[PDB]
Amino acid sequence: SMEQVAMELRLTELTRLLRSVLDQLQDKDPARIFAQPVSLKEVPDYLDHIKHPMDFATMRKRLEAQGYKNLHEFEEDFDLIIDNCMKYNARDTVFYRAAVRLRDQGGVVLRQARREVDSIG
Repeated sequence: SMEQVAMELRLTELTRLLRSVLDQLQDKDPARIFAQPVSLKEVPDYLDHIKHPMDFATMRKRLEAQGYKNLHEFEEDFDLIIDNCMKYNARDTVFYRAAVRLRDQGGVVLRQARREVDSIG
């Protein structure tokens, strides 16, 4: 049906936007602290601490399978990256302080993206 095709054109354009948003967010992490999942081999207790791990690569996998239906969903995953990091790591560590910086810098990008999604439907 043509109704189905139209929803699919909208999902694809959402996805195109979200890829730009993801690359913008990932540029605020030049150190690449958040690029890949936490290694269970290198932090073996991690899953006792954090119930929903998240990282940029896992977001990108989901993005390329058009698995984000709206921006709320993508925002939820981004926030997990930040929030997991601020719980596991103490306040005086390089990791916590990188999350805080990514939150503040990403918060700008996501403030405009919310306007572009409303504005472009």
